[PDB]
This record gives sequence, C-alpha cells and structure tokens, in this order.
Amino acid sequence: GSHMSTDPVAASIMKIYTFNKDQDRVKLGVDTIAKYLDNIHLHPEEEKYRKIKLQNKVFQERINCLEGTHEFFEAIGFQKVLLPAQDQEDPEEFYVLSETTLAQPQSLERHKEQLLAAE
Repeated sequence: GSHMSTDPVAASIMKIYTFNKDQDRVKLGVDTIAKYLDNIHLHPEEEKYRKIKLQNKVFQERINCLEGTHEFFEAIGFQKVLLPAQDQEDPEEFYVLSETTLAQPQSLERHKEQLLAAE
C-alpha cells in the first residue's frame, strides 16, 4: 500500500485481534470474509459474486457487532454504495469489490495473505 506507520489493512488486522479478545468472534469474522473472497477468487470470471449487502443476518450479528473488521473489508478494496432504486427512499448499502482493485488482483491476493499472516 502506501506503507509507513503500518498500511491500512494491516493496521485493521491488528486492531481486530487486540481490541477483541474473543477469538471466536474474530474467527467468525475471518470465516465470513475469507468465504466471500473465495467465490471471487476461485471463479474470477464470476464478477457477479462481488456484491455483499450490509443489511443481512451474518453481517449484522457478527461483522457489525465486531471490531474494525468492517474497515479491513473496505481497506482491501471494497466500497460501499447506496443502491440506484426507487423502491427504497433510504440508503440500502452494498459492499462491492471496486474496479480500483479489480485492475490489480495481486493486491487482493496480498490482502487475503495479510489476514492469514495474523501472527
């Protein structure tokens, strides 16, 4: 990344484990994120998987009730959007792996590496 004073994603991996002593929940975050990234990694042509709405049980009961696990997700290259619809006059947010990171798959690779290298 930019480096110096610890890169963002790396910095957020650190806060997650240090502030949240409950390793069950830390791992619950990791499981969910690694799983979401797996569908994108194993089938890179299926761009259709790179979509994660935040208003969902797995997110709300775990990642939303967790540490800077959310910051990690955005730091790996995801952006929040509010949907372009006319059914919902309120912001339904969606995490999407942004084109800025699509162009550099090696960065996503390092970001899943960083997360496992939580030693």
